[PDB]
Amino acid sequence: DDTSSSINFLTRVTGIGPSAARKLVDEGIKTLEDLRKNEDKLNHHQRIGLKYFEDFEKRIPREEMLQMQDIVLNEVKKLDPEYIATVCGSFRRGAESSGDMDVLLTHPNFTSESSKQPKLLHRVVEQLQKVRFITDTLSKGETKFMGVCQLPSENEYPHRRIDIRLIPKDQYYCGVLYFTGSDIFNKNMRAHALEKGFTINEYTIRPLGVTGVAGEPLPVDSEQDIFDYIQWRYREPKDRSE
Ligand SMILES: [Mn+2]
Repeated sequence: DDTSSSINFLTRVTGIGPSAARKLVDEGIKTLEDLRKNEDKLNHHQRIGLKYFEDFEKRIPREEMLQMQDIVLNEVKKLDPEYIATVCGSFRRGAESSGDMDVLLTHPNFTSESSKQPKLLHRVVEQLQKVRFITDTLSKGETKFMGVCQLPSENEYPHRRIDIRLIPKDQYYCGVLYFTGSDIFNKNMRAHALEKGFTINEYTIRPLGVTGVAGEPLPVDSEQDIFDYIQWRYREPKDRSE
């Protein structure tokens, strides 16, 4: 009803999940100002999302996304040029406007074998905060940071969501691809791959075998390599709609 209408609104809040939205309703929380008068029942996450609800509603225009990409890119370099950083998502794909900033990151020091180098990620983030770019944090793991950011006003920009993922270097390309999408693109590709006797996921590419249940990840030093495994011409990001 006009109330379910409430669970619907809430959920429109980054952090506000359903079961998470649900309870707040049993607490008498329905509208937003309801929320502002009730930070205390909210986590840090939900809290931030509420804090920026509006801005979060806006799309990011590629002119913006661009500068955003320059900043993140030139900072990560100054820390350690052995650092690899790829802004994925629809934008990578030429998209005109984007929802958020999805940053993929890796380092030679870090591989799927190590599995423990928080500092690697942390470091960058820190660097950005210092820069005044990242502005808040919703969540922050050893391998994945999710937060807020904002272009440097010279006078002001909205706050954009931004994500960072630390990927082991030997799994990174499968990753860029995967995070590059579209979803169809991926679906089709995984479908083809299958024909070719290959299994693909956001992490690896693995030859199959009898009965089908098989694997043993092949080496990937670039996206191209994937296309090569399954011997398909290489599609640049743009021609990736499907
Ligand atoms: Mn994202």
